[PDB]
Amino acid sequence: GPSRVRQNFHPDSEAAINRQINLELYASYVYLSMAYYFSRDDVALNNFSRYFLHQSREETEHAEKLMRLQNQRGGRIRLQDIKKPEQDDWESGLHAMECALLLEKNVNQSLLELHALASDKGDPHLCDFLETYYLNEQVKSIKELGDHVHNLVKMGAPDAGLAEYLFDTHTLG
Amino acid sequence: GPSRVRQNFHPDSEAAINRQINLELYASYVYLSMAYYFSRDDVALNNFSRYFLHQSREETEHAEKLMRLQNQRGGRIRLQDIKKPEQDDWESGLHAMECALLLEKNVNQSLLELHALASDKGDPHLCDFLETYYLNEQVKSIKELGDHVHNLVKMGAPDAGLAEYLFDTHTLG
Amino acid sequence: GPSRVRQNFHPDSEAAINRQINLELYASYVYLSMAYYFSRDDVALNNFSRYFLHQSREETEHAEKLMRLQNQRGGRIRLQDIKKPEQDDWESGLHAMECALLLEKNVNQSLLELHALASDKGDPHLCDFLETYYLNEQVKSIKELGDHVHNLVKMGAPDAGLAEYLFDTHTLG
Amino acid sequence: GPSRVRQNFHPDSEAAINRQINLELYASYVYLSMAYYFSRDDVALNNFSRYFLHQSREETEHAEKLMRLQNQRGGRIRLQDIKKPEQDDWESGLHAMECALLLEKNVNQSLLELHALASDKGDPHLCDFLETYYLNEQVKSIKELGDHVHNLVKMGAPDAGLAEYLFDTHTLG
Amino acid sequence: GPSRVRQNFHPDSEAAINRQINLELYASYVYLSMAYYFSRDDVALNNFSRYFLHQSREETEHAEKLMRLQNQRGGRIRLQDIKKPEQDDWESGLHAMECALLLEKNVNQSLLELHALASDKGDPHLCDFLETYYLNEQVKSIKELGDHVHNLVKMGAPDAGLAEYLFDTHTLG
Amino acid sequence: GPSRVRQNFHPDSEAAINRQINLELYASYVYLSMAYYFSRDDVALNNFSRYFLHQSREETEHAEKLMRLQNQRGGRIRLQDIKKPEQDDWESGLHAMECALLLEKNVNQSLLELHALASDKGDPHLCDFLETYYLNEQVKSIKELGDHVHNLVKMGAPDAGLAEYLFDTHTLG
Ligand SMILES: [Cl-]
Ligand SMILES: [Cl-]
Ligand SMILES: [Cl-]
Ligand SMILES: [Cl-]
Ligand SMILES: [Cl-]
Ligand SMILES: [Cl-]
Ligand SMILES: [Cl-]
Ligand SMILES: [Cl-]
Ligand SMILES: [Cl-]
Ligand SMILES: [Cl-]
Ligand SMILES: [Cl-]
Ligand SMILES: [Cl-]
Ligand SMILES: [Cl-]
Ligand SMILES: [Cl-]
Ligand SMILES: [Cl-]
Ligand SMILES: [Cl-]
Ligand SMILES: [Cl-]
Ligand SMILES: [Cl-]
Ligand SMILES: [Cl-]
Ligand SMILES: [Cl-]
Ligand SMILES: [Cl-]
Ligand SMILES: [Cl-]
Ligand SMILES: [Cl-]
Ligand SMILES: [Cl-]
Ligand SMILES: [Cl-]
Ligand SMILES: [Cl-]
Ligand SMILES: [Cl-]
Ligand SMILES: [Cl-]
Ligand SMILES: [Cl-]
Ligand SMILES: [Cl-]
Ligand SMILES: [Cl-]
Ligand SMILES: [Fe+2]
Ligand SMILES: [Fe+2]
Ligand SMILES: [Fe+2]
Ligand SMILES: [Fe+2]
Ligand SMILES: [Fe+2]
Ligand SMILES: [Fe+2]
Ligand SMILES: [Fe+2]
Ligand SMILES: [Fe+2]
Ligand SMILES: [Fe+2]
Ligand SMILES: [Fe+2]
Ligand SMILES: [Fe+2]
Ligand SMILES: [Fe+2]
Ligand SMILES: [Fe+2]
Ligand SMILES: [Fe+2]
Ligand SMILES: [Fe+2]
Ligand SMILES: [Fe+2]
Ligand SMILES: [Fe+2]
Ligand SMILES: [Fe+2]
Ligand SMILES: [Fe+2]
Ligand SMILES: [Fe+2]
Ligand SMILES: [Fe+2]
Ligand SMILES: [Fe+2]
Ligand SMILES: [Fe+2]
Ligand SMILES: [Fe+2]
Ligand SMILES: [Fe+2]
Ligand SMILES: [Fe+2]
Ligand SMILES: [Fe+2]
Ligand SMILES: [Fe+2]
Ligand SMILES: [Fe+2]
Ligand SMILES: [Fe+2]
Ligand SMILES: [Fe+2]
Ligand SMILES: [Fe+2]
Ligand SMILES: [Fe+2]
Ligand SMILES: [Fe+2]
Ligand SMILES: [Fe+2]
Ligand SMILES: [Fe+2]
Ligand SMILES: [Fe+2]
Ligand SMILES: [Fe+2]
Ligand SMILES: [Fe+2]
Ligand SMILES: [Fe+2]
Ligand SMILES: [Fe+2]
Ligand SMILES: [Fe+2]
Ligand SMILES: [Fe+2]
Ligand SMILES: [Fe+2]
Ligand SMILES: [Mg+2]
Ligand SMILES: [Mg+2]
Ligand SMILES: [Mg+2]
Ligand SMILES: [Mg+2]
Ligand SMILES: [Mg+2]
Ligand SMILES: [Mg+2]
Repeated sequence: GPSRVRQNFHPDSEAAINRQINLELYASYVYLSMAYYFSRDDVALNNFSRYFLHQSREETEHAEKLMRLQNQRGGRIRLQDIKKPEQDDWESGLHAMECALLLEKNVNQSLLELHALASDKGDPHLCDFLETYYLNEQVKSIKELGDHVHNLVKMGAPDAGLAEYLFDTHTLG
Repeated sequence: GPSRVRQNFHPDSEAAINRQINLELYASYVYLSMAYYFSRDDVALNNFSRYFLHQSREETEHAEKLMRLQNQRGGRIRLQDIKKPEQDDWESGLHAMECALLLEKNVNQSLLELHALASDKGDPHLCDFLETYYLNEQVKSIKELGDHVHNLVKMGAPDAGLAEYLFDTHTLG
Repeated sequence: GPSRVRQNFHPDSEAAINRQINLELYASYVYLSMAYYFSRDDVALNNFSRYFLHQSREETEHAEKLMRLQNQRGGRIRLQDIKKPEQDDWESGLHAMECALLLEKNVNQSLLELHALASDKGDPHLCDFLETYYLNEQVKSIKELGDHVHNLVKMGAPDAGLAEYLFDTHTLG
Repeated sequence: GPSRVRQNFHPDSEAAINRQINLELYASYVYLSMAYYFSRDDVALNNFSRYFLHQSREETEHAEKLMRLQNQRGGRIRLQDIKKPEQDDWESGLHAMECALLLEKNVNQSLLELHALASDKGDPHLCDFLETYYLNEQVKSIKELGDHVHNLVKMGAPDAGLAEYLFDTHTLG
Repeated sequence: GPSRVRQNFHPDSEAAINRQINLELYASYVYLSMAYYFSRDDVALNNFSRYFLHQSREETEHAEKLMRLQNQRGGRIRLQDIKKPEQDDWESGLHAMECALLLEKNVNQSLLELHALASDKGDPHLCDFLETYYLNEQVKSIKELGDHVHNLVKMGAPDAGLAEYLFDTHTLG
Repeated sequence: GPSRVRQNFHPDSEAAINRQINLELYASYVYLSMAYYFSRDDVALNNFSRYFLHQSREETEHAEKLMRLQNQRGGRIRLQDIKKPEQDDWESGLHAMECALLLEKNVNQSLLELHALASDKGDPHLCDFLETYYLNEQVKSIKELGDHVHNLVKMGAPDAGLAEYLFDTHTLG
């Protein structure tokens, strides 16, 4: 108290990073839920399942990088409960993709708020960290999900019998 | 309703598997907390950190295998909040190992209760699943942690200045 | 309207990116003009030609990266006419290098203005994009052209009979 | 004045080659526009995008070969503005293919007019150049685009939800 | 006067970069002093020596990158005397590590001040340069030294006879 | 006091070695200054820059070997400030080479004085060390610089426009 490493690291930034860690862990859990929805016997879209599982693992990596940042800067990780996702039944491939797009935009907004706080506190290391490892990746993820939503809508998902199947086998395959 | 795949799968077993999924996810989170405790600048035992991180990832795999089992048998995954661990500050290498041993025994007791329920419901597939993938692994984990606790105690942890350092560098290295 | 991907992306930034796309395409065209000046039978400096052709292709890549950014962020590309360069006859190796240096400084000033707008609009993704892919590259290009102008001046270009020839064969070779 | 290389090269041919250079650069720009239309989040047909990008680059190569011809024969390149394409929004995969077919026929007509001028001026080198590098390539391009238009029409583009998607993934993939 | 390359480069930034060059050269010299302290016959901790020598060489690289930046931006390097370190006798492995941690924090503070000046002068190229090559590296160095100080303190350095020896042979080996 | 290793090592020799360490570090700094003079945008002789940078690194190695000798013999390194070089602007390739030749002769004279002291104190180990690692290397360096000065003078440096450029590209390339 303080850490022998701590420098130019505001307590508000430390707290905001703890909040972001929880949100990335929550996102990981939402994608985990989606992954195992798509491997139900009455859904059986294995490539949607693999897509969401990969996204889940990426979110865990994002959480871990923030935990490492907390330690690097001499802050103290404070974990909270990881809330369950809003649904177990994700209804359709299109619905899951739409929910994932909304989740990614919400996480993006949180990251932009974190960056604005880091700017306000004159913490260029934290600003650079978010820019280098988070902001670019979030924009790419949002774009990819937007693309997938568009194709599924155009193809006639969820009601058109062939749309999610063909998307599963071509795009996600 | 029911699943076209469901057979000899009691609703109580389905619910018990959902409870076990939550407990494995909780264990994953406890070990994640421990991993990042050991990479604090004022702890700095990197091999303890890597040990706990590996345990965290194993618990996620255990959770996922149960989720796959739920789908295979035609049950429906129902996720709940993942409670935060009991501590962020795990005090010492020995304390963390002792807490991990207790956690593993508690998870073991839950698995034995699950096996007893599966037996009572005449579900040999579920009994076999727990025996093949869980019970053996739990006994090995408990034994390993017992071994680590013993050596740390004998070496004079946590107060002896060299004990956790030497254990970090030899056994966990 | 708006794009399902669009977030924190101001219309002024979208318009400024369209202006920058046109300027990079214009730069590509200036360097293309220079490349084919140096392969005239009455100029015949093949390494100057290859140097400018490479610069032309780089500018097209810079334009394309901005077009991709526009799509990633949910803006809409709006192309305009690519104005012809100021000259077809670039007079000499030194003159071409001096014109290229001026062009690069002018494009740099535009990029700095874009960055200032992105800052004003609180768009750290766009700020990071320009910093990562544009600002560094522009400074290196300006420095390289400054170096080439200096050596050509010192060597006695354009009037000294051996200067552009020797520069063509050593530095650009 | 004249070039020490110039021989049997009529001023009208020199001017016509400059006009053709501009038209090939214009075609390159139309295909560039189309490429980035197909990577919009609300179009998201990546293989259409890659197809048009490849066509764009080919047109630049066609422009460059004419610029090299101008220099080889001792003419002087005179560049003009590259007009923006007729649209930024290309409406659909089928519409883009139909516009590309029309563009290729228009460029073909220009090349045939160039060949007729070269014939009239008794310039067999220029006639041979167009025959060897242009006329054959144009016929193949027109045929390919005709084939793609036919399949898209037959499949029910643009309104049939699966047609452009399936064409993107099979033919252009 | 000014450099033909200079653009958006304030004289205060140029002077601040010259000051930072001197500080990095000074840090290189402090670590050089420490390296050869640890190879004294009455200290003889070869891995501490190699650790500090490596840090010395890194600081020279940091100085050189700033010198290159000065030239890239058209500023003029102005070198000053490199002051001798505060000690020749660094007392112990722990003391050296503590002095190195303080040095790194002091250099970090200078870099943050440089970044704040670059921000104030609207120099995003210089801001990006410090973020990309300096700020991240400084945080990692401070964290590593904090970790080493902690382990040496816990192990009972400097008075405990085995602590620096065991640290030399395990962590730095 | 004395070192358990010290034998036949006079205090005057120990002090003279400390003086020589400072002079080699000073030479390293002069060559560093020269290296970055040659990469200025208004000098831009990259091979002169690389030549001087290599010489700088060699001088650091010479300093380090003396520091190791001090430790080997049980003397104590005492560092002093490294004075800045006499110039930041080195005027021309020829001027830099002439200044480097003078520096090398001055360092040589210091080494000969050190050898004479070692002889006077009956220290054949120190005499052998200077002969084996220093005297030969100094003579070769002086000869190389003499050769470079001669060619630059003969070629008409610094005023002849092609001389330093051609020397940069042939001899130093
Ligand atoms: Cl702080
Ligand atoms: Cl909570
Ligand atoms: Cl800041
Ligand atoms: Cl898609
Ligand atoms: Cl849509
Ligand atoms: Cl059943
Ligand atoms: Cl709960
Ligand atoms: Cl049974
Ligand atoms: Cl053990
Ligand atoms: Cl015990
Ligand atoms: Cl040991
Ligand atoms: Cl927006
Ligand atoms: Cl216009
Ligand atoms: Cl911002
Ligand atoms: Cl140059
Ligand atoms: Cl000049
Ligand atoms: Cl003619
Ligand atoms: Cl026009
Ligand atoms: Cl003919
Ligand atoms: Cl086809
Ligand atoms: Cl048809
Ligand atoms: Cl300026
Ligand atoms: Cl001073
Ligand atoms: Cl700025
Ligand atoms: Cl450590
Ligand atoms: Cl401590
Ligand atoms: Cl003695
Ligand atoms: Cl002094
Ligand atoms: Cl002797
Ligand atoms: Cl020579
Ligand atoms: Cl001479
Ligand atoms: Fe992803
Ligand atoms: Fe990843
Ligand atoms: Fe990945
Ligand atoms: Fe994330
Ligand atoms: Fe709840
Ligand atoms: Fe995400
Ligand atoms: Fe930045
Ligand atoms: Fe394990
Ligand atoms: Fe495993
Ligand atoms: Fe394992
Ligand atoms: Fe487990
Ligand atoms: Fe709670
Ligand atoms: Fe476990
Ligand atoms: Fe059994
Ligand atoms: Fe059994
Ligand atoms: Fe370039
Ligand atoms: Fe490139
Ligand atoms: Fe390149
Ligand atoms: Fe550019
Ligand atoms: Fe005009
Ligand atoms: Fe450029
Ligand atoms: Fe920034
Ligand atoms: Fe030559
Ligand atoms: Fe083609
Ligand atoms: Fe081609
Ligand atoms: Fe091709
Ligand atoms: Fe063409
Ligand atoms: Fe127009
Ligand atoms: Fe074409
Ligand atoms: Fe380091
Ligand atoms: Fe390095
Ligand atoms: Fe390194
Ligand atoms: Fe440094
Ligand atoms: Fe002093
Ligand atoms: Fe440092
Ligand atoms: Fe950055
Ligand atoms: Fe050991
Ligand atoms: Fe040398
Ligand atoms: Fe050497
Ligand atoms: Fe060497
Ligand atoms: Fe030397
Ligand atoms: Fe002085
Ligand atoms: Fe020397
Ligand atoms: Fe000898
Ligand atoms: Mg939250
Ligand atoms: Mg429970
Ligand atoms: Mg413009
Ligand atoms: Mg036309
Ligand atoms: Mg200072
Ligand atoms: Mg001296």
